[PDB]
Amino acid sequence: NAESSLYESLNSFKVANRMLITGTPLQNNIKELAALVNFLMPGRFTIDQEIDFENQDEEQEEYIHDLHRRIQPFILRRLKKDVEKSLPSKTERILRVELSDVQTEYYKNILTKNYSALTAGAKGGHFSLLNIMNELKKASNHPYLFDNAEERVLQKFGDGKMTRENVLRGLIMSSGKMVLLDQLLTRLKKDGHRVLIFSQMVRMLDILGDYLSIKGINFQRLDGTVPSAQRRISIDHFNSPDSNDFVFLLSTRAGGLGINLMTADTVVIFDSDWNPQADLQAMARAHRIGQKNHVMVYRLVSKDTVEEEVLERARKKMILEYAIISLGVTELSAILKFGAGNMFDVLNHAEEF
Amino acid sequence: HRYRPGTVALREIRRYQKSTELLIRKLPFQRLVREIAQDFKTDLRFQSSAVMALQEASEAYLVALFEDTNLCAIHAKRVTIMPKDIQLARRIRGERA
Amino acid sequence: TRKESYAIYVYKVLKQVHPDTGISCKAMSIMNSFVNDVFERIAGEASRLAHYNKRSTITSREIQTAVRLLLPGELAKHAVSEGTKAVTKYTSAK
Amino acid sequence: TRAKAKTRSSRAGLQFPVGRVHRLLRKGNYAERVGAGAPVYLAAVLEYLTAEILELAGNAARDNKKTRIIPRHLQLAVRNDEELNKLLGRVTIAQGGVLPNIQSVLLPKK
Amino acid sequence: KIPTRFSNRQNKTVNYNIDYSDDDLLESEDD
Amino acid sequence: AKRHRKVLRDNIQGITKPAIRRLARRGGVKRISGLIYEETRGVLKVFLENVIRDAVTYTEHAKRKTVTAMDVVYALKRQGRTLYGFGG
DNA sequence: CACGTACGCGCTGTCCCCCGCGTTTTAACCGCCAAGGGGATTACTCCCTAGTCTCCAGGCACGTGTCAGATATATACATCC
DNA sequence: GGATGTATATATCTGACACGTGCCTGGAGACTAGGGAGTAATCCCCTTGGCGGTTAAAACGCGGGGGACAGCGCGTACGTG
Repeated sequence: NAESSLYESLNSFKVANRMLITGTPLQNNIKELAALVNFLMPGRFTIDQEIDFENQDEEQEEYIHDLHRRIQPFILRRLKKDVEKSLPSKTERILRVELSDVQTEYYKNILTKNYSALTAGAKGGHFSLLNIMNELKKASNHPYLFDNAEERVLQKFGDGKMTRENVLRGLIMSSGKMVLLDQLLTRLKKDGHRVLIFSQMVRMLDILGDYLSIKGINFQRLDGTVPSAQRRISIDHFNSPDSNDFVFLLSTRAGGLGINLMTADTVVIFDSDWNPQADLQAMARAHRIGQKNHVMVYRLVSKDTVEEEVLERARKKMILEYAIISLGVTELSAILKFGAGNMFDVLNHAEEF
Repeated sequence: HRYRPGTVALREIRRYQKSTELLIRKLPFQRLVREIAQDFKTDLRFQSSAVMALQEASEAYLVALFEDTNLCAIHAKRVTIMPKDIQLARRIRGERA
Repeated sequence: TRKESYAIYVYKVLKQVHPDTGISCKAMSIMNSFVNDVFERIAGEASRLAHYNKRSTITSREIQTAVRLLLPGELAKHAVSEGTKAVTKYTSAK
Repeated sequence: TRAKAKTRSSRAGLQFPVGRVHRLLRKGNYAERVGAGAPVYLAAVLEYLTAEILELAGNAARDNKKTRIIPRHLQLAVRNDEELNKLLGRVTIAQGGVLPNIQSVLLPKK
Repeated sequence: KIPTRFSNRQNKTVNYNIDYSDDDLLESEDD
Repeated sequence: AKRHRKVLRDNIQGITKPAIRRLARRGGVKRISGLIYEETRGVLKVFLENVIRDAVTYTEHAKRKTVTAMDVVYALKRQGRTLYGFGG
C-alpha cells in the first residue's frame, strides 16, 4: 500500500540501494506492483493502466507483454517444483454443496430484508444488517453465527432436551458444509491422515472446536487470541511423533510464514479469502520442502451464494498472477479468455492453469 | 516512604484541571454510544466527529456535575462525595424535578 | 466546494488586536461557531422585537435593543457605542 | 461612472462583511424587510465581541508563553472574564478544560 | 508590532498562567 | 463451552472506575465513596440516551442512516447545552 | 489484594436563638375627589426607502512559486594532556 | 603529538507573502409600491397629592425548649502502593 505509513517512513530514508524480499509480489491488483516498483525505481516506472479482463483487446495484450519485458531483470523467482525435485504433488478440489433450509431462510431474510422476521423470537432484537456481504457470508457458513439462532432450531425440531446427543446433530444439520465436513472427518479418521482446517472467522473456529469437543476428537486450535507461547505449545504438540491430535484449526491470516506443519496431510479451506495469496500461504503451511505425503486440499463452497463471486474474484487474481508474475520468472489470449469466463470416489485422497 | 492520604488526590486535582485531554477512552465510549443508539433503531452509522462531540459533551456535563456534587458534599460538612450529593444537585438543577 | 465561514475576518481582527499572535484551526472553528451563535441570537431577538411591535422591518433600533437585552451590563453599552458610531460613519458615506 | 465599487464594510470602517450579514439577514427568515443600517450595526457588534475575546485570548496565550491561540486560551479568556462568563455560561467549548479551582476546605493544614 | 486596537473596558488584569508547582506540597512528599 | 454472543451489553462498565475518578479530579473532588460509580454510570446513560434520541430524530428528519456531528450539535443546542468547535 | 488510618457517623452536653403567645400599633385596603397626560384604536395622507431587476467587477478561495528567518551541519583557529 | 571548544559558511525546514485565476457574490444604477411617519378624534387608564374608616396584619416583649453545634470515640471504608 502506497498510502500506508510504512511507505512514507521507508521512502524518506536516504538510501542508495534498496532490495525487497517477498514471496507474493502480486496479490490483488497492478497498483501493488506499481507501488513496489515506485519504491524501487522512483519515477522510472509509470504503471498506471489497469487490466480489464472483459475487453479482449490486442493492445491490452501488448501492454501485458510490455509489463513482462520491462521487469525481466528486476524480478527473480524460483518455484518449488523447478528446484528440489522430490516434492509431492499438491491437488486442490473445489466442493460445492447444497444449503440447508435454515441457511436458505436466513439468506432470503438477509437479502430481502425482513427485520420483523429476523428478530422473531429474539428478546433483544439487536440484528445489525450493516455489511450485507458479511452477513451473507455468515449465513452461508453457519446459521448459529447469528445471535438467538440456536434455540429456535433446538426447540422446534430438536425437541429442546439438550441431552448431549441432539446438539451435535443440530450442529451437523444446521449448515450444509458440516455434513460434508463430518463425512471428510470420518473418512480421514478411518485412514491414516491428519487434517488442518482454515477459517476466516474465529467464531466459526469456535463452532468447529465445540463440535469436535462434543464429538470426542483430540483437536488443537490457533488464532489471534492465542498468545505465542501457547501457539508454540500447540505446534510442538501437533508435530510430535506421539501426537494423539487429529485435526488442527487455524485462523487464516495469523502467525505469518513461520508456522511448522510437517505432520499434516490434508488442508480444508472452509472459507475462501478475497486475497488468493492468503489461501496460498494457508495450504502452503503443510506443502513445504520435506513433506512425505501427497498434500490434498478440499475447498468447501456454498452453492448459489455470495461466495461464488468471491471465488470469481479470487480466480481473476490468480489468472492475473499467472499472467504477469508466473510468466516472467528469473497463449496470453487463451489465459485471458480463461480468466474472462464464468465457472459455475468424490472424496478420495489420491490422484496448465 | 509512604504518602499521607489526600496529597496524592490534591496532586491529581491540580494536574487534571490543567490539562484538557479526554479522560475517557475512545473505544469504550464508542461501544457505549452504539449500544445506546441501537435500541432507537437498528443500522446506525456514526461519524467520528459525532462520537467526539458526544464525548466532550459528556465530559463537560459530568465535570460540572462533580463540581456541584463536591459543593453539596462540602455543604454537608464532608470531604467525600456520595450519591445523595449527586441526586441533590440534579434536583436543584431540575433534572430529577 | 466553496464552504462559507468567517475565517479571514476573525483573522484580520486578531491581527488588529495581536499582530504577532497566531491561531489554530479548532480555535478558529470555535470563533466561527461563536460568531454564528451571537448573530443567530441577536437576529432572533430583533425578529421577536419587530413581531411584538407589529413592525415588518428590522432597522438599527431593533438590533440595538437586542444588544441591550442579550449582552449583559457594560459589554452592552460599549457594544452599543461601537455600533452606533459605525452607522454614523456609514451615513456620512452612504 | 460606476466608481470603483466601494464596499460597505470599508464605508462603515469595519472588517466584518456588511453585505454578507445583509444576505444572511435577508435569507434567514427574520423579517421580509431589512433596513440599511442594521447589517452595519450588527457587523460592528460582532466585530467588537470578536475583538474583545481575541484580545483576552492573546493575553492568555502570552501569559502561557505561547504565540498561537489554542482552545484552552479561549476557555481561560471566557471564564476569567465575568461578563463573558455570563454571556457564554450555557456554552461548551471543546478541548477547553476547566478553570483551576480548589475549594479551601480541601486544602491541608499548616 | 504594536497593536492598533485596544479595549476601553476597565476589566481587571487576570493572571492566566495555569502552570503549577508542587513545591509547597512537599511536606507530605519526598521533602 | 466457547459459546458467547456477538453483541456486548456491559459497555456501561466500559466507563471504568479510574475514568470516573479522573472526572471527579477534574471536578475538584478529593474523596470518592464506593457507591459513586454506579450512580455516575446511570447519569451518563440517561444523558447519553437523551442526546442520542434527539440526534437520531434529527437524522431521520433528513432521511439518513448516518449520525453526523451537526445533528449532535443541534441535539445539544435544543436542550441548552450548546457546544462549540464542530459547527463548521 | 493487602494494609492502615482518616473520616463519616453515632452519642452526649450545652447554650442560644427561634417559636409560641399575648398585647399594642399601624398601615393596607376600600372607597373618594381633582385635573391632566399617555396610550390604544380608527381613519386618512404622504413620502422615503427597501425590494426587485440588470449588469459588472473585484473579494474570496485555491493553488503554487518564492523568500526571509530558524535549524542543522562543514571546516578552520585556539587549547588541554 | 592526540584530543577538544568555539567561530563563519552552506543546505534544509517553515510559515508568510507576491502573483495568477476563476467565479460568484456583492455593489452601482433605476423604478416602484407600500410600510411607516405624522395628524386628529375619542375614550379609558394611570399619576400625585390629599381625606375617612375597618381591621387584620405587623411589630414588640418574654419564657422556654428544641435544635444547632462542638467535642469525643470507633470502626470501617476508602486511599495508597
